[PDB]
Amino acid sequence: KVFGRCELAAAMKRHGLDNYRGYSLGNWVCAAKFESNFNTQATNRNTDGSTDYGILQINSRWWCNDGRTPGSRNLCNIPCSALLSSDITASVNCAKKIVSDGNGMNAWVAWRNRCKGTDVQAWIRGCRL
Repeated sequence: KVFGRCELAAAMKRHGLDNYRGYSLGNWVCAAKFESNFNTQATNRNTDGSTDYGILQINSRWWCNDGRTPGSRNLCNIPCSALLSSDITASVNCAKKIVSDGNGMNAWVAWRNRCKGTDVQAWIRGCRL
């Protein structure tokens, strides 16, 4: 599935991301935008053998198990394939664990590069939330 900006915003709200660990909804939408372009199916292969999965490009070395990643930790306790659903639940559940880990949203490179310090509220303006 490719989410629309406002559709995603509403899903993320319903899943309790608004202000989670001090990050307003706009942060999350912004991250999704630069990470996956709002695509639930996005995958990216890395030099270390790991793959980033789904709308929040969650990495197979630390977070989910794809069975082909050396040094896997599976800290979210999920198969990576569950991160490619049309339903964002799994991804949100894992993301809540990631952000609670100590580096906040610095875990998302695209967030750090492109969202942090900007008017992230732009991402939710025009939406019926």
